[PDB]
Amino acid sequence: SMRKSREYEHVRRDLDPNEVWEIVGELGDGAFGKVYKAKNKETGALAAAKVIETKSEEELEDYIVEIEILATCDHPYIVKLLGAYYHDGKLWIMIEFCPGGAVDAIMLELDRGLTEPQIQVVCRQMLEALNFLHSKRIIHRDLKAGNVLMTLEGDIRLADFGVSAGTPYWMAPEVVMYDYKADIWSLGITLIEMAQIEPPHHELNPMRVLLKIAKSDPPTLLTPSKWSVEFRDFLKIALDKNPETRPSAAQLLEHPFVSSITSNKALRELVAEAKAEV
Ligand SMILES: CN1CCN(C(=O)c2cccc(NC(=O)Nc3ccc(N(C)c4ccnc(Nc5ccc(CS(C)(=O)=O)cc5)n4)cc3)c2)CC1
Ligand SMILES: [Cl-]
Ligand SMILES: [Cl-]
Ligand SMILES: [Cl-]
Ligand SMILES: [Cl-]
Repeated sequence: SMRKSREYEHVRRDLDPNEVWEIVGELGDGAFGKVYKAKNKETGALAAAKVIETKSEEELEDYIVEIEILATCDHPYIVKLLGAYYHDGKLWIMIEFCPGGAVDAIMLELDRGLTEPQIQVVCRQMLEALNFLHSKRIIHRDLKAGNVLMTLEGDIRLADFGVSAGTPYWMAPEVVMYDYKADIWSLGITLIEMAQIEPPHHELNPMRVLLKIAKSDPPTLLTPSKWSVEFRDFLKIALDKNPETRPSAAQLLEHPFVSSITSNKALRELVAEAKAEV
């Protein structure tokens, strides 16, 4: 019969990752597996290792397609794939360690939302990340505060996949009832999440969230007077229920809320603060 290649440039087989990487801690433990912190035995370089016991060869294949997609995302605000291993029934995904951790974990630690200037840098950097992915025909499909990882320098790295610190709060109304516009809606939801710690409809019975997205007007900030006219306008247009009229990432990058954002300082200070509290 016609057959598929199992040779991929970014997946190495029959090599024990544990000969190359030392596990020095745990960063997360999701439904798909643990994420470890790892240190390279030869160089001391740091990585996140996401480790999955893949059941089916179909599953393995789906994941590897995603790894190979990530391998082509060379952008300064997207996590950097080192590479992957498949060993002993375990798929290891190695990413360049972002030591600041995830924005929502930072919010929960400090028990507060981001200032608007912090939200401005994250929004700006996310849109650049998105504009890049969409132009390579990549839909992210997984945007939320839990996917925004932080470096010490104060830049984001957008994670292809992440876990909140799974009710689908960020789902686009078109998907509720595959196109780049759905990522824009989820960005909008993510910004409210960063403004208010929790995304809209956090209080509801999770069984009602999708219903509520479908029937409701788009969500708005809870205390509008706390936020600039720019920010409220950005949300208004990003959170358009009609994907046709919803603006692209390219169009959003020219919105006054982010068009002038050139410095990461606001965010750099947030990571510094969260570093002292731990
Ligand atoms: C829909 N399905 C579900 C099943 N599915 C997959 O499973 C899947 C399939 C193929 C590819 C991938 N890609 C990845 O797995 N990428 C990846 C992305 C990010 C990281 N992490 C977590 C990284 C990366 C870098 N740095 C950190 N720093 C860090 C430091 C400290 C703290 C702690 S704190 C301070 O408390 O927040 C946390 C983090 N974490 C690891 C791996 C996933 C595919 C789609
Ligand atoms: Cl590697
Ligand atoms: Cl409802
Ligand atoms: Cl405006
Ligand atoms: Cl688009």
